[PDB]
Amino acid sequence: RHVFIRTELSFIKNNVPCIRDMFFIYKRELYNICLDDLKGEEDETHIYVQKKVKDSWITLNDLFKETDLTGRPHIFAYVDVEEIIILLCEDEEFSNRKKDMTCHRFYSNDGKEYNNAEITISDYILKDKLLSSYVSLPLKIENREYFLICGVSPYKKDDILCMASHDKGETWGTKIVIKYDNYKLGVQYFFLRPYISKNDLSFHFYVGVKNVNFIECTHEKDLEFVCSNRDFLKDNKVLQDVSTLNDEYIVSYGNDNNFAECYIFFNNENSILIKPEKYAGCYGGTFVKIDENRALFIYSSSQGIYNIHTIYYANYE
Amino acid sequence: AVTLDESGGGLQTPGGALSLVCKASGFDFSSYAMGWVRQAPGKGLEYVAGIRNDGSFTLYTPAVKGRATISRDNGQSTVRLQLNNLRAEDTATYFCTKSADDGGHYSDFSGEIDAWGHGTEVIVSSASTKGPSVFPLAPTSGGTAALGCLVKDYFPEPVTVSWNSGALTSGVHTFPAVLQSSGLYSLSSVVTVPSSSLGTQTYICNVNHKPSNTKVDKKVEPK
Amino acid sequence: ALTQPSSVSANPGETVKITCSGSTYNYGWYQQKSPGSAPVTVIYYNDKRPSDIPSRFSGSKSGSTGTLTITGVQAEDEAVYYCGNSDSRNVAFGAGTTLTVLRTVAAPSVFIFPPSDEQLKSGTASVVCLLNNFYPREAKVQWKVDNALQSGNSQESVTEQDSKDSTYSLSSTLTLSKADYEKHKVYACEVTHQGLSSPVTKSFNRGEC
Ligand SMILES: [Ca+2]
Ligand SMILES: [Ca+2]
Repeated sequence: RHVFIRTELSFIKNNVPCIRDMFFIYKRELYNICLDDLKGEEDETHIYVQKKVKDSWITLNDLFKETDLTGRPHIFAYVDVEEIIILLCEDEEFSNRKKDMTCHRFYSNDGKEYNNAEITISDYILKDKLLSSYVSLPLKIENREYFLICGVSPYKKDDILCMASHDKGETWGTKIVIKYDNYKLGVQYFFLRPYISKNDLSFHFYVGVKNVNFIECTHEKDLEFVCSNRDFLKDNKVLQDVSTLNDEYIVSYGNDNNFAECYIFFNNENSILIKPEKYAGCYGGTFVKIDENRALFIYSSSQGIYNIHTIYYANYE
Repeated sequence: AVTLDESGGGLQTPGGALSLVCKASGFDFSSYAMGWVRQAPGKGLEYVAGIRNDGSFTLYTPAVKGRATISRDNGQSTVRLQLNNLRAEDTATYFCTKSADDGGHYSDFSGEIDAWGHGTEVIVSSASTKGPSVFPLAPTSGGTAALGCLVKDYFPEPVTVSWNSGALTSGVHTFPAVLQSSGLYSLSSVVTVPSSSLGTQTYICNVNHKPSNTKVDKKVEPK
Repeated sequence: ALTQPSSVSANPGETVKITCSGSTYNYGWYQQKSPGSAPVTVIYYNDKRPSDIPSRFSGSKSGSTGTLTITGVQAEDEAVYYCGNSDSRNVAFGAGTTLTVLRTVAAPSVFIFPPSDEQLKSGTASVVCLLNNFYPREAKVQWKVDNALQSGNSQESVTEQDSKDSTYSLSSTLTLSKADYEKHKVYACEVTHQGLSSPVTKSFNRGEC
């Protein structure tokens, strides 16, 4: 009866050629955990915490220089009310996987200075699982908040498996079981990241080209969750990303797997078109939820240039 | 039984290049980070170059940065160190080393080494190779007598000295060579024999200088 | 930098502690009894001991310091130890800490060797002095030609400390021209050491015997 949609395109420059970006909202502001690992005679590996200011990315800290890691780690960032918890884990090759996992933890309560200490998850739960980096937040389960590190099986029991920490990332002793009955043999999962919205657990992952899949989980008992596929398939459109605005899903799509244009659907009703022809596509377009009625759609059309679409959506019946 | 056999070292031309090779065995080569450590004359240990288990990460000391390449063949269980544009500062004993980890952390390279090679001397010099001159050290009396060999004016290191073709073992002392002002090394090997066994037993030192291909056996006899 | 003491001394039976600082990461401890002679890992990964190393050797790490502990130190442990670790994303080793385990003082038996005829016909002359099975390593060899104190014409060298009895042996070499050798008659080697009450002089007269 009353629907409002407002979109704003903007451009942010970046002096660092990040291999991968990792956006996060802290105190209503945009940040990025930038991995800089460009191969060269004088190029070193860095992991920068950056902050979007005006039309630029401001480099604040380099977390890698405070660690002992030689190469690219798995980054798991957990954001609370005013806290930031970043873990840089050693990417151990499947064949040469040792029984314990060494991570370098970082804690901050201002978004400026970080305490750092190396941690070791002894006899860790995800030895037989593949990990992928993501930004996340607390999940409340038995009147208790947990950070989650989830892995996936490569290709009979527990394809998805999570490690949890109720002490702000100090110890990863807790084991959260995930029951996905539509698991398949002969297929592989990739880039599995949990999507947490209003204390509901969901997962965004690739299946394989690779196709995005989205599952919705419900808490069964103890630390077990039962998940089922959430169909977002659209004919002549390729599923890209899922987020929630106004207690409803907002879903992004590509025209084909080349991503000349991107479509954003609101509650599977209204849609907006993202055409990357103002300056070259929308590959890797990712949602960044700011609040219940505000969110961002970010992609990098060219090297160092960030197209940030700011989306406002509401129903005022 | 982990074994790290080093090769490809010795006398090198200043400005030229070297190719050290460490053939490993007795462990799963593909799992661990390997590296080279060197020790200059009278100096301590300096880490030269390191390489991840899968060869996807390398590291180099500033003194070799720009003129070095550490590579590995997990299929042949080998680690190679190339050192281009050699300097007199690279004259040292080089050691192949095995780390107790994959090399995913910098402390794996020099804080987790669990196997050391015997070492290979590398001399970066423009001097010519010279065979030694072996002189006897004749056995002055008590219950025990000392006799020996003086291995003088050779270059470069090393020299191997045995007694009676490996038969004589206890009481032998091969002293570390000294570098003379001439730029040539001089060494001595002594052995303590019974004061009675003089004149009855024959004592011969077997000196072998592999760089000049000189093998000299010298019969030390008293008077 | 990685920092460890230059030296540490101990009496046999005591507990020894060598500390290395500068890194918050994994410490390694390497024993080398002789330069050029390959190190032996005593402890690696802070506190891991290879099976073939004696149980007296232990490792520890507190804060940004690693400590090597030898409980009931033996005479054989006298060696230079190097710590290994990363130093701000740089692979590194400390300067070495030379440990000395004070076993009983043993005085050297001294031998003197005249130059061979073979060397003399060649043109040079080398008189050798041998100091055998002594402790501690520290000794002074003084050469005298016709009672005249020689200087700048000799070089000495010590063997690796014996694995079994923990003694040393030193070889000093006096080099003279064949002409200078034949000018003088009495060649002496004077040995000053802790074990001895007074310098032992071993000598010979050229052409004798
Ligand atoms: Ca590792
Ligand atoms: Ca390690």
